[PDB]
Amino acid sequence: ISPIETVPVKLKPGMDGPKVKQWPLTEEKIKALVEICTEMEKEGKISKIGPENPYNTPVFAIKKTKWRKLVDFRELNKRTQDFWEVQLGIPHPAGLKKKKSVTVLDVGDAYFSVPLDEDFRKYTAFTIPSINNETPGIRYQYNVLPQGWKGSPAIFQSSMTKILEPFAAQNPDIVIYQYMDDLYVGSDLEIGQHRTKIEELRQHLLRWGLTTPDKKHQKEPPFLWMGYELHPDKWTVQPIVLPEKDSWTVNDIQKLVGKLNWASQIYPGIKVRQLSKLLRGTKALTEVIPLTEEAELELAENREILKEPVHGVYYDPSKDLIAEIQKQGQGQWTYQIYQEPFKNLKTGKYARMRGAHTNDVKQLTEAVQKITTESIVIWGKTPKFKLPIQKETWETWWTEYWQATWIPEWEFVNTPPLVKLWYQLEKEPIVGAETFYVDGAANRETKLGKAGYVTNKGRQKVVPLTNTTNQKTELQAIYLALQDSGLEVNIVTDSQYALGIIQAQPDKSESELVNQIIEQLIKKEKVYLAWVPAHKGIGGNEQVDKLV
Amino acid sequence: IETVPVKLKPGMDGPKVKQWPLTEEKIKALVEICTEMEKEGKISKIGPENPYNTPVFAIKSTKWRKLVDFRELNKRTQDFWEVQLGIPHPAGLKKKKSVTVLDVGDAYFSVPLDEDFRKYTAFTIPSINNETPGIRYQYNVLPQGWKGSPAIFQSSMTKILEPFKKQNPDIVIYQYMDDLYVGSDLEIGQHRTKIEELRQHLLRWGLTTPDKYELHPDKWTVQPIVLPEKDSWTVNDIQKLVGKLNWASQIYPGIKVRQLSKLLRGTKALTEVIPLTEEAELELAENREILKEPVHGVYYDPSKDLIAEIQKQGQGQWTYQIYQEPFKNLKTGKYARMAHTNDVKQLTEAVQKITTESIVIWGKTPKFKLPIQKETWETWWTEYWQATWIPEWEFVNTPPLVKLWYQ
Ligand SMILES: CCC(=O)N(C)CCOc1ccccc1Oc1cc(Cl)cn2cc(C#N)cc12
Repeated sequence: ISPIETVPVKLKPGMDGPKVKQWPLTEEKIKALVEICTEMEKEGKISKIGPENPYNTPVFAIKKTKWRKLVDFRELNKRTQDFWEVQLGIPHPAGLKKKKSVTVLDVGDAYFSVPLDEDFRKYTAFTIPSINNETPGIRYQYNVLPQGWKGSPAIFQSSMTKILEPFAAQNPDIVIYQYMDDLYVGSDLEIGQHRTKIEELRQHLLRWGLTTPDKKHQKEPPFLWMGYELHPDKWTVQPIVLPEKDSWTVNDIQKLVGKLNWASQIYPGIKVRQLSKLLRGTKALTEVIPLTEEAELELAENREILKEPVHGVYYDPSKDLIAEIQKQGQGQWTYQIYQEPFKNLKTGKYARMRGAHTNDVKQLTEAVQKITTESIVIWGKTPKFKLPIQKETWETWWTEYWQATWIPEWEFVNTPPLVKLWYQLEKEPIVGAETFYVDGAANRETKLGKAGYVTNKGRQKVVPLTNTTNQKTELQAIYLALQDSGLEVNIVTDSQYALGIIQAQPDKSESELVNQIIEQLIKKEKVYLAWVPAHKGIGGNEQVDKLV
Repeated sequence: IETVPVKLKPGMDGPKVKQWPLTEEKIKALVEICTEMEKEGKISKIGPENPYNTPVFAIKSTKWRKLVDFRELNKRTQDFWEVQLGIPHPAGLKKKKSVTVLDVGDAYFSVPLDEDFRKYTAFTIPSINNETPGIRYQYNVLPQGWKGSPAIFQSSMTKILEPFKKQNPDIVIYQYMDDLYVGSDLEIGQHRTKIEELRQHLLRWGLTTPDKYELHPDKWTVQPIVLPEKDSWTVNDIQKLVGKLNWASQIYPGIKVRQLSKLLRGTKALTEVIPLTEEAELELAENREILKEPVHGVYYDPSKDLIAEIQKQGQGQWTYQIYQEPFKNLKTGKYARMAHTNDVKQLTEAVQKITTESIVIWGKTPKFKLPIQKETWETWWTEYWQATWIPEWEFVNTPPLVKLWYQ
């Protein structure tokens, strides 16, 4: 236990302690429990008393040579108060500063070494049952932080933090990190000074009642911590194992898409586009799924990347922070963060998978945003950006884009693929260009439709469509007019939908029609699209809606 | 002194908003600020049994200032600061030809805060790379940003201001959060000396006012729609003109275009210069006048919320409308910045300008529909924020079909 001050704890508003009943079980268990509760009462962790306390909690027994006591607190946890959340995310190895030496210390019995607020101990009451319920039970309760109580992690962490304060003061050069039951201590002290300081820290912790391992039990690098490999001068992910199977289950694609994202922080170029596509409308965890041909190519290309290991370096606030971005194709992007040109701090990927119609420049921007957020989280600053786009391309897109967009210091890198605007519509209608009045329409019930046009030069077409929707025909009309026109064409449509897609200037889409429209738009030399209200007899348009 | 009890809306629990991650520079500035505040009693460090949280920021002068986003806590103590101790809003302030905005937020810092309530003002200074749990404080005095602070302090304010109000029975003075809005009709030179009078009076009584916002609310109305004015007209122009006029119909339902529509009966080419009929020009003038007028039925509703919508126009130019019901504009305007500018810096100022107008005119702020990516805004808004309050906002994803409709 410890002379630490207790954190005062209250039960959720308008609630009372747990009064659940203890089901009986093996006398074999009933004995092995009492052999634990006398060695715990001795050590002061559980005082015995039961006269008037009306609450109770269940206790079970299990085995690993020795048995282990177990208490289902879920009913008391449902009535204890909300605490400050313990750390949600964990630090990233690419954000650590190399230290001359690092020691890992794990405190045993962590929760039992910390006292529990007195006025709240009564609600931890439990009972060891008699034989055949013919005798009164052994009444107990806790004086320390019980295992698996809502409050134990956060209170433990704050008690450790306070216990560390007198020592971080006399040692303002050592770096201590807390994480659950461990401490991670680092320093640029010469190894003889360090080992001494470590033993001082252990003695400090021991006066406060926290046991700790000796060098005769202190781990040594490399370190296997939260799925990482932490080396003295480098870090990488613990080895990844991609299974080989011939029947793949929905559960198993999740598990595989997991390991692949995990590896993407350091192994550059991992793709998960086609493999995730698979689990789109997936509910059945067992439903088997065919590896689409394109997915199988990706998985093979991922295996190739994982063949040889790669590593990341640690951070040096002395050097600048650089980020580079490359397009991988099919709405997939990849990036690397580094300070030096042969080793990265880390890697990763961005995929839109949001918004059917999109374009390369908008995507690049979203990507830079993602990197900016992550940089801040890990290092506390934003990185200089190396980007495959030319100032003129970007300036053109952000000056004309309807949203506000911000990009920090960025220099051009002339590494293909490049990011470009592939076409642009005219701001004013073209002279000496034919004017097509396009329209289109379908019937909801029949799903049969038609699209046509009528031009100033008297030209007219109407094409029949099966299995379509008012939206699809409206785009079909425009595609017709681009097909049947010169290198300069004025189109006039009554559909804000189609106007909306084209004005967004997409360069790729999840619909084949829009891709053929994009191909025509690149082929043409001048296209002015233009919009009028429907059923308003504007003229030209009133004549095409009739045909369709 | 004795503390006003503060109770939360029944069945409402304290704020639990997450703290955004911060530049290292900003974190250090906050640690500095908070180490001095802890030293003066204004805030104290707290334990794990306090579960609430409210985000904190750093903004700027060459001095870092701390800014607490109390938006969530404000909604959950609204019965307190709006009905129990609500400060009334004077509808005569929008009329003065000059309004100056004085920051009086440092008054709150002397008055203690109800003990039972302090837990609800917790905030965290975040650490980099999640290395540490964060530094956790609560307030022991009334905080800036909280709407209960000025509600609680109002009585003290009414006493300090009374003398000045007797000598100047014409000057209007209104309190919103941590600012005083002072509107006179004097000549600018007189108004600015009146303002220094009030600054000195407030200082001879203890209230410090930072100084070495002059708003003229006389031109704050719903700007009128503009139909293009052209010497000659073409198929396209008529088409753009018929289109905008058709959209205007949903707002001013007395416009007519049938004559203008016939002007292009056949399927003429887009660049065909077409003259205007006599039955045509009839409307262009008939409709340019039903449109220089105001709407009918457009009344502010104080039980409702104000909505503000902004659109990017090009070349440092932005336009906005403020409404509560679609197409019933309480107000519309045009912000225009004046090379060191940037899209986000302009949107940020625009929001600040619109909010200030909104406070003067109605005494509450609008909720913004912002044309910007959510994560981008959550990253860089604090970089040009100069206000002490923060409006509600959300992000538009669908663009405007025709931008020049509201130009
Ligand atoms: C030279 C670098 C080296 O050997 N490591 C592992 C990175 C340096 O990082 C530390 C700095 C100051 C205290 C401890 C440090 O180590 C850890 C940091 C963190 Cl944040 C988590 N750790 C987990 C383990 C384990 N097992 C070790 C560490």
